[PDB]
Amino acid sequence: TTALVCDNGSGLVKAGFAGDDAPRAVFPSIVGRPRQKDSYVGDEAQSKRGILTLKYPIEHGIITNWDDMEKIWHHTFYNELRVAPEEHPTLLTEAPLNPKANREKMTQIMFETFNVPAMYVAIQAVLSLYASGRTTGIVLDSGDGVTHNVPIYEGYALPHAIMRLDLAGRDLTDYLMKILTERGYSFVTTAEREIVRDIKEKLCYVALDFENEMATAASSSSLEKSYELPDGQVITIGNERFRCPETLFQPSFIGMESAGIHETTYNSIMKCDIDIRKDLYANNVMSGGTTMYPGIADRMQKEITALAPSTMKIKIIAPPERKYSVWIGGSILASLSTFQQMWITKQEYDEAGPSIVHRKC
Ligand SMILES: Nc1ncnc2c1ncn2[C@@H]1O[C@H](COP(=O)(O)OP(=O)(O)OP(=O)(O)O)[C@@H](O)[C@H]1O
Ligand SMILES: [Ca+2]
Ligand SMILES: [Ca+2]
Repeated sequence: TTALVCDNGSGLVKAGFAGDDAPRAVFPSIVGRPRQKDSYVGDEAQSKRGILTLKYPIEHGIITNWDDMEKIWHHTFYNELRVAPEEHPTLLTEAPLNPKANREKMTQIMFETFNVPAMYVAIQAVLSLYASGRTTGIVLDSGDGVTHNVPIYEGYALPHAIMRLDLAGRDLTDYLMKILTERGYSFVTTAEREIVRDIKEKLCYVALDFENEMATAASSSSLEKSYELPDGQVITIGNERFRCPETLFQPSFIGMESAGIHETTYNSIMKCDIDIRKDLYANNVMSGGTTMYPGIADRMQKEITALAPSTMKIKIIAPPERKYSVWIGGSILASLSTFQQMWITKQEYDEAGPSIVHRKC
């Protein structure tokens, strides 16, 4: 045999076995060292954070710390999945526009450190598209650290048209802390950040129209929701519920001058060959945890419709599984009969070295 699928994100690792419906292990992408054992990984590092210095080896989707990434992978195999990686083909994921040296190092580590019999690296957005049951479309993938638009045709990403936006879930969490503090609460500490992340994931939503929603919130309590803090205090969340994710559509709310996600989607489509643009408009797939806000699909449909030609058929696909669709795509790909010739084998590695990844992946 059974292949392993490891989707390594800025915030969370999603890992499991090809053929499972969902990842067995989902844990924070963190390694902590004493300010016992020599290091801790994942939730244990999080729970023991008070006595550790934490490192986050994936930044904006890119692996930036190889010693700590090795610790994350080792923890995934040995602790979380209870597998010997030398016994399983292993499929890893990577960010769009991942540098060649980076994919080489991933490959080197899998074969030399973990002794895998075979491996493959796939682009996260491409896997998400596969999970949606198609090979052509444009993915908006938004996680904890980065957002990308990735147009894909007949299974392959179109690098010249990929858009990267360094605004994602962590920025939204921080903004929600800020605006709840402005309301008169105080959310400033590291523990309070975790609480506000929960508030964000439970109560936020994307308004179909920002102004209408602000007006409703100003003139009634109909949008207000209660939230109980760990210690039992009950607070009220009002327009913050939709003001937080509104930032995706209007990054200026946090002082970023970037185009919002509807505009980046349009701009990415317009970088592609005119002949495939209708295929992209008709197959906008949302992926990643920061696309989980209720209302986001209807809002994207509205905004893209306003930008596109009047005759254009537009469809937003926002699967309920989209927190884990990258992982699911890896699972179905690794399981597919026609994929089995595509693995990089140990022999292929021994006879080419790490740069085999550019040819095979
Ligand atoms: N229901 C929800 N509503 C809003 N945000 C959510 C929801 N569920 C999870 N998130 C957010 O999604 C992010 C995690 O998503 P994901 O696992 O896709 O990111 P990642 O792969 O770790 O990061 P990246 O793709 O940026 O490298 C977090 O910021 C989390 O708070
Ligand atoms: Ca991700
Ligand atoms: Ca702006």
